Amino acid sequence: RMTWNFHQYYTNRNDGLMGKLVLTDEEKNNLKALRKIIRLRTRDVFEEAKGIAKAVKKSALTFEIIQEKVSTTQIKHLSDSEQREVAKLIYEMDDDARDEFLGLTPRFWTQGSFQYDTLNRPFQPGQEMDIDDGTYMPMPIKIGHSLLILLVDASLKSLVAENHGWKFEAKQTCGRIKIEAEKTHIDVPMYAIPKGSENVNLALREGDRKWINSDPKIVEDWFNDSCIRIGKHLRKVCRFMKAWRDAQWDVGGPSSISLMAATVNILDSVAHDASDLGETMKIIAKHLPSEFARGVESPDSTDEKPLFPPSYKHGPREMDIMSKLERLPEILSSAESADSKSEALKKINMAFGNRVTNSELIVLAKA
Ligand SMILES: Nc1nc2c(ncn2[C@@H]2O[C@H](COP(=O)(O)OP(=O)(O)OP(=O)(O)O)C[C@H]2O)c(=O)[nH]1
Ligand SMILES: [Mg+2]
Ligand SMILES: [Mg+2]
Ligand code: NA
Repeated sequence: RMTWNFHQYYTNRNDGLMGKLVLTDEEKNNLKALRKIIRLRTRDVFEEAKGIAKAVKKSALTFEIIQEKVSTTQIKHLSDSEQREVAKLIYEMDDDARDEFLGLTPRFWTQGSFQYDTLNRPFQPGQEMDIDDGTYMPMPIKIGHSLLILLVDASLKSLVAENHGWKFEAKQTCGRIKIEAEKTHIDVPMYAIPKGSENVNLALREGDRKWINSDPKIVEDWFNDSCIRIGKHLRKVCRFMKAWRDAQWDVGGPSSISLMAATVNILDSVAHDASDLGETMKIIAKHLPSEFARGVESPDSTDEKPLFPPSYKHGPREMDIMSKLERLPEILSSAESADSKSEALKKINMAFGNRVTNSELIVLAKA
């Protein structure tokens, strides 16, 4: 009969969960500003390296002179051996390769939650907002993997040198600048593309494969198609599931993309009503454990691994994730049946953290 309704608690843009999660325009503009700085520097580093290559096209300069030239650019912020390597790579280029490099101008495209608007304000101390800004290198389906990575690293490392409180982190799939004071990091995955999703190649930092075909547009188009198909509330509930994950784990938990994929599957196959996103979240929560136990398939069919493994592959971390997923619909049910508004709030905040504090967003209802 009587039940607490949480639709405002979730959706209210003043001080409900959407209000707590969505970045303000100032914050978004700050991120855009950070993105521009990184893009400009990467553009500049490539122009600088191209200037050296241009000089070598004109005259077959000695190795020591090429090295000296490298030392005057932003590449000076790489290690000595890495500078030697860039100089050696420029020295060793054949005419064809050098011409291709002289024709290369990096392009950029943001992928991930800043692009499709699911980027949440961070919650726990230590957690950071993420901007995924890819750099793209148009090439014949002729510039080498090593040189390209060194130049993008030169870019990021040169900014890290100039800015107090910025730090560089090498990842398998990107370079990363972390800005702890701003609770932000920017990831720069690097792609080779033709000068056709099959030809978008993501550079890998280590291993048996230098490249793998992984077009971020596949996920972006899948998600935006899903939003059109299911409704705008898809973005809201994905934000909320990510907020749940940030509240349950300081570090770790299921990936954002696994939560998106499982949520889309559920909302495509189970009736729900966007006029009550509290019920919609309860419905999602009821079905997530089965989605995750069987393994969460990627929306990109070319991915070699699922986004979350099936339960026969579970270790302590996946077991912990299954446990918290199993608890979530119980938390939501108990909040619905709580004795008072204040207890309803206390209970639902055990799912999403103590972010929403306004118990007037919770209203007595019937269901
Ligand atoms: N095909 C594929 N793409 C991935 C995978 N992981 C990340 N990506 C691509 O990178 C994009 C950004 O990934 P994330 O930073 O992990 O997710 P997000 O949507 O930005 O969420 P968050 O706000 O937590 O950063 C999404 C997708 O295009 C994956 O496992 N497979
Ligand atoms: Mg991201
Ligand atoms: Mg990232
Ligand atoms: Na939980």
